Amino acid sequence: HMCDAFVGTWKLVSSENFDDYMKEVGVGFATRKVAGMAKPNMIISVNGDVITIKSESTFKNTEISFILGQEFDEVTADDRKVKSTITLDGGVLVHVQKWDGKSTTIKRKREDDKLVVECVMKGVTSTRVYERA
Ligand SMILES: O=C(O)Cc1ccc2c(c1)CCCCCC2
Repeated sequence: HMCDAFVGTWKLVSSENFDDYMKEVGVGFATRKVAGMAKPNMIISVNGDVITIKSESTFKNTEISFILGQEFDEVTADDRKVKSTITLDGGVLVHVQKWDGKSTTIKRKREDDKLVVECVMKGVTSTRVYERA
């Protein structure tokens, strides 16, 4: 009953500061423009200890499956090859990506009827709000 309140299909409804987050990560101009337009669906499911998070997008589709606390390889939608670890911290899913000596953290939390996604790179934060689809 790990992650029950996250499971489902979610649609992006608002975004703030995402272009600046992407810049800070190192995403190039054209990818930022096309990625920033997308209104993805995020599909979260659990089977035993394995959590799957899919992003269904007009930009890129992505899918990751993982066990909490257990590092995995991820190719991000902007084509970074990263080493990722996702944990639960006080009911928040904390996703850390490491690559080329850099690190970024994406937090997913349930707040009211929303799934709030906070993306942090150094001093830059972006907040993205998803609603049930
Ligand atoms: O899933 C989200 O809403 C947030 C989120 C965080 C990071 C990234 C994406 C999306 C995909 C687009 C490319 C930018 C870098 C990777």
